[PDB]
Amino acid sequence: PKQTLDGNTAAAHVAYAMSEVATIYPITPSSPMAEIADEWAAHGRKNIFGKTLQVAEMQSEAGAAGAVHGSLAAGALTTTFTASQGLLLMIPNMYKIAGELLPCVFHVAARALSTHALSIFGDHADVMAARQTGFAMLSSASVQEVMDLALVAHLATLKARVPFVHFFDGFRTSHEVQKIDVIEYEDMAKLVDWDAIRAFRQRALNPEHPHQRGTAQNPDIYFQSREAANPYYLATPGIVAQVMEQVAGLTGRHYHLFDYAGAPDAERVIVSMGSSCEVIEETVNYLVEKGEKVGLIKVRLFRPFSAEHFLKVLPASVKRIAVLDRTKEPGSLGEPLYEDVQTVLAEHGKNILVVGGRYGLGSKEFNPSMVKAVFDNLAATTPKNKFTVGITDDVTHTSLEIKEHIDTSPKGTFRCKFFGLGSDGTVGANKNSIKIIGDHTDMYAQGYFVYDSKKSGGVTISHLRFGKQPIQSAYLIDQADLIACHNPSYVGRYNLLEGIKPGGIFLLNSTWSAEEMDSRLPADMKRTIATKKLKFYNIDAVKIAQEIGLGSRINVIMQTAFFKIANVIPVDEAIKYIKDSIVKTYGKKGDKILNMNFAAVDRALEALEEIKYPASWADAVDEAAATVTEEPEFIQKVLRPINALKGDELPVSTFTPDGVFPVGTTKYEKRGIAVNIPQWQPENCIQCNQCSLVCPHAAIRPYLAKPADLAGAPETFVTKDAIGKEAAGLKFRIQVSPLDCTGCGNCADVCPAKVKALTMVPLEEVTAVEEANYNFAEQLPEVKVNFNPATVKGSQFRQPLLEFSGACAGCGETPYVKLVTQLFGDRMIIANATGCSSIWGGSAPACPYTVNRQGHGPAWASSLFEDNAEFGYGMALAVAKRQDELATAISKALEAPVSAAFKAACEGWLAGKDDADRSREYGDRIKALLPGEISQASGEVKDLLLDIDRQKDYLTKKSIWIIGGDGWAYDIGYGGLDHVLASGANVNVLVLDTEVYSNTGGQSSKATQTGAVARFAAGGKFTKKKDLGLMAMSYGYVYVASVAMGASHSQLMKALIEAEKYDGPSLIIAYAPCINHGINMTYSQREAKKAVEAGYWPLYRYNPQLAQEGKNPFILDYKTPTASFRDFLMGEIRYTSLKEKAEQLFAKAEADAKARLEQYKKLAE
Amino acid sequence: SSKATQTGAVARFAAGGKFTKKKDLGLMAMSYGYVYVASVAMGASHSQLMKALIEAEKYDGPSLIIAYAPCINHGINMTYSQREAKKAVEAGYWPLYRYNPQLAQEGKNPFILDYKTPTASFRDFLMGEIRYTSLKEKAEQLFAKAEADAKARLEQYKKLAE
Ligand SMILES: CC(=O)c1sc(CCOP(=O)(O)OP(=O)(O)O)c(C)[n+]1Cc1cnc(C)nc1N
Ligand code: SF4
Ligand code: SF4
Ligand code: SF4
Ligand code: SF4
Ligand SMILES: [Mg+2]
Repeated sequence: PKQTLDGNTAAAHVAYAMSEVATIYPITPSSPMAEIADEWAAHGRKNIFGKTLQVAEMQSEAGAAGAVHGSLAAGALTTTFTASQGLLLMIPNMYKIAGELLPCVFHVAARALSTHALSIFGDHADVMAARQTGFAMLSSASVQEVMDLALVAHLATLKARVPFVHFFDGFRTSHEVQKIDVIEYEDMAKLVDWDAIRAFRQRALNPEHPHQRGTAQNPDIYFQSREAANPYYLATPGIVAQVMEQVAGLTGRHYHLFDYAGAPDAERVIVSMGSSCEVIEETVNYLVEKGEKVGLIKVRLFRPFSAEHFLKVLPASVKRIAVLDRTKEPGSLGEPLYEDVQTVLAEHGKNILVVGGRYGLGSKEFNPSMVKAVFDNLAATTPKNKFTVGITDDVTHTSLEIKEHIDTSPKGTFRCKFFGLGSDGTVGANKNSIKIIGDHTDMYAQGYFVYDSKKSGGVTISHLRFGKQPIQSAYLIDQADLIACHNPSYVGRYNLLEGIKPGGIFLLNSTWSAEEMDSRLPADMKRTIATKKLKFYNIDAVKIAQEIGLGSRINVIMQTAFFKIANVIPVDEAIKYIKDSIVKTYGKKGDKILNMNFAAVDRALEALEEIKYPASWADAVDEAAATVTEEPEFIQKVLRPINALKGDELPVSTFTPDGVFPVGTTKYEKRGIAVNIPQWQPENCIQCNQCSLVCPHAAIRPYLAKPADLAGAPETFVTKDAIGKEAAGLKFRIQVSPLDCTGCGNCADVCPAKVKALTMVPLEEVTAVEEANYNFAEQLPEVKVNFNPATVKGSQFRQPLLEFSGACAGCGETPYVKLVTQLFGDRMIIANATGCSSIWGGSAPACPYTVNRQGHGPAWASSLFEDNAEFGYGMALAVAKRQDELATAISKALEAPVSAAFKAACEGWLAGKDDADRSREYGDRIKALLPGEISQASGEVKDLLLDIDRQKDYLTKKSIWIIGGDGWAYDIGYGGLDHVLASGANVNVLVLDTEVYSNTGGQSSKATQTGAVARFAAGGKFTKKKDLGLMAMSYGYVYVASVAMGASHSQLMKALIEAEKYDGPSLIIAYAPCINHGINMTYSQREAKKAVEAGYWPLYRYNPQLAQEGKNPFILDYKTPTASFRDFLMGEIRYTSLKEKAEQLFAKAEADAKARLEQYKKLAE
Repeated sequence: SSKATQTGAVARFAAGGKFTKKKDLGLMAMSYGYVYVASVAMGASHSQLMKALIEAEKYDGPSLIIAYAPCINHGINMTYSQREAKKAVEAGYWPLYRYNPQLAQEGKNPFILDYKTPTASFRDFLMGEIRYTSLKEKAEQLFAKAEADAKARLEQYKKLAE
């Protein structure tokens, strides 16, 4: 049958049928494969063995690989899904699985490796790093090929005993939705070699016929024993060929080890692998029809590389070959596939000029215009070798010139682009539209979706194609027949109408009438609309959703408008499929919600109005651009073009060679995505600064100013007298940043005043006013205040050094980290684990960490997911070494002819170099005397002072902070975190516990509580939450504290300050509410208060320093809970979706909270 | 050196002796509550080892057995290898306990301390193995911390048994 799937689902479909066990661990973009396999097991889908697949989630990809090996050695057919850094951790086990000849299939959504920077996007870097493990490697070029070749891999591995890596391009294929022929499980089982499966069972470890495997061998037999597996590899190519013939007879689709396409007398041939083959074949068809003698060799079975099967498909007329590799091996003579082609042709004396290139690293676009550029390079007198395609390399001059733009799309293919907002329903609707057309027409359908790094309010661009011929266009849409914009704010911001065909369709969602079109649309846009004679349609979907009662959901409304004008299918048939899909989507909803979505379809059809524009629009002239502000070179040359969706145009000379970026760049974004912003009521405000404390984006802060500094203030900058003996004679004001606020509503909820001093007002009504207010507050001079930073009110007067990140609205993680920068940000270094905290904390080109007026701020670095603790541990050793080098140079200065005041500060620094305040005090004393002391010296004395001046950046003691998520701390990095805590080094570990893998969509973890439902835990987690804090207490010298900002502000302040001052390891586990819980982010702070008050989350502090003072180290900060336990669980969707078996799990959760509280009461006694 | 190496023991990668104390693997495994944990030493009690092995296999769940294994790297006469394990337990150097999760389901305390009162001298045991005598100024400072930590660990296991 025909279904619309993506590469991930197509792979999991085959993997589920052929496997008994599947040990998995989540990593983008391979995690959808394991997610859908777990759901099928939860609903009881049977494999070819009549059982449900057993899915086991491990602590890391290393643990998964070991489990695969053990499951295979004990007699169970097992598979797994991984990619990129996860595949690297499996490489050691892959050598064993290949060495022991165990049948196995790894499904890999090939993704770039983290080098100078992280990239979750697709290339072959990960697969190439395992090409020497002895695994076979099979490449799929399309979603249909993922379906077919996954079956080829699972069938061949049983026959050959050689394990297979079946890999496909990350995102470009794993997330591309296509209508494909799906193979039925019953048809697969008729092709399985059951004799081979039974033979695999006999090789299993069993006490009734025991054997020994994995021995240790001396030099006398090791070489021979390694060569004893040679026959199995020699026969593997022929086995895959015969298996490919089996699939061919079943499906009719013919695969070979290497496939050829193009002119039979071709002289220029490209050899490639993966999704690029689709783009190349599409281009080859276009060029061959135009008479060019070109061809393409698709590599399916990369390892073992069969010279016989490659030369069999190489036409004898080939004179020049260009090999394209989707990876980069720096310093290597060539990339892997290029070296193989060059080798095999040399071994057979073929006089063929071979040239290699690189393309598509990290999902770089690779379109037919580039393919012709590769072909044109073969036609030059001297073809450029070791080239790149898709970039402008103006440094090393390896890039090929994209001369002209060609359109190789087959005639009759429809092409659409959809500009949407984050989570507004656009992407989901397009997925539904593809399923509609694919299920009800003979047309092939394709969908690809471009997402943003910003988690909320980001831009999404959908690329859809439909045609009567198979869709090989594995690239973004170049010439669109229809363009839809679901957010009027994009009008004038992005080049929406780029490349639209003459006479195409432009669909806009806006409240603007035909007359307002003259004043609202920019001149360049009006010129394109008129010159290209576009059919311009408009619809006020927001007005419709308000009148119907759907709120602001416009997904159904805009989808109806699309089918009405696209003319892809009969309009009447489209309306039926939409309403039929509405029943499938809103059938479980109430009867009132069902008829509302029906009214959306009906009202949308009558509200869609075509805009008849005057022909004079073609002559419209742009308005005079304002005087541009002098921005930094990085902002002007890098950040602006990237945010303008033009980053692909930046040449190589734009970037640093080591992936280093400046700090404090998010303050230049000013996205202004909030629907509502807080308005401050000066008369109700008690000056508590809690609103600045809980803001997940630092968009609201208190400002102090002497009355003289308020001279040129606007009339709306209303202030009040400052409360407190420290701020006597000063003015006070709580000011919000309108363009940086997210509209989450946490600050309005936390305001404890009698009358609410913060009320959510719409942005557009107060945007002009609040902009001038914030611009004035930012230009206020620094104000020296003596408020105690240990209090909540006093701490918020310090400048936040973490601002305007890409975290979601109301995120529960960023308020913790923001507070740390306000206390110790002047002198801290951050080692941040991979995860959400690294995504909003370090996504190029914007950096949310900033500096104060002196230019000092946190230095931020992220290594890998599993090594974050040891990453920061190494930093501590180096910083200690850098302070040791300085202390040696200062001690030599004591014996030098220097000022007596200089010696006093130097001796004072040496005595207190390990104290934060004393080192800053005497360190700043040394800094003040340095410029004059150098001027008064000469000769060797000047050189001794110049060496101290070179190291003055290490006078102030540093504070190492290791920040990471619960998935890092509880699972993959726990072994490393355990080691760093036991060492006793002066490090501070901050665990942002969201109880899930938040970034990758919310998968199960050891931090997940009993009964909680998340991805990889469809039926709920049975085992209880692992107590990380209890294990760290077993050392006795590790400071452990459990905090929750929403529950107690004072308890969080005490634990953080005690943890930082403790000369030893400190562990802070903070509860961070997240959108993956399924709650209203408006009450994120309130949800943390209910969690502690109901006994769900404990608050304690384990102070080893109290043990040295003869006191009890364990202090329970909240002993008696007052709220109901079951009532807190029912307030979050992550527990209500389980409801049945839920009542059995809820009882275990309540009993564990009483036993955990009773366990803490015994330790406190 | 390992995390299992005790305080003051001299081994490769620990020329000056290991400062941090031995990681308590059994204590962390008991935090789950459903993991069977037992600490045994054959030279000390033949009957105690028999009970832990049979209880561990029959337990329908995870079991962790930490067994003291004398080694030539300790620097002892291997003729008294069994005797060295007896002297280790009798001096409070190695604990003998059994944490049975099945006892928790029966309303009883899961932790059973199999050796409550040590009878041998703790400092005297260290001088009988080469891996501790090779440190010999600062060595006497490390032995006092090791002996104080061993007494605090025994008082902790007596509190867990109640
Ligand atoms: C970014 C990326 O590739 C992420 S973020 C993440 C889990 C984050 O969950 P955590 O609880 O630790 O933090 P949180 O997001 O704040 O909830 C994974 C598994 N990955 C994939 C992954 C897998 N394995 C390895 C070695 N590296 C990475 N980056
Ligand atoms: S509404 Fe949310 S983002 Fe806006 S200022 Fe308040 S807390 Fe910050
Ligand atoms: S939370 Fe309310 S009372 Fe407190 S500073 Fe903010 S606006 Fe004023
Ligand atoms: S932790 Fe949750 S709320 Fe915060 S940015 Fe990540 S997904 Fe969004
Ligand atoms: S005594 Fe010998 S065999 Fe036994 S653990 Fe020590 S080195 Fe290994
Ligand atoms: Mg998390």
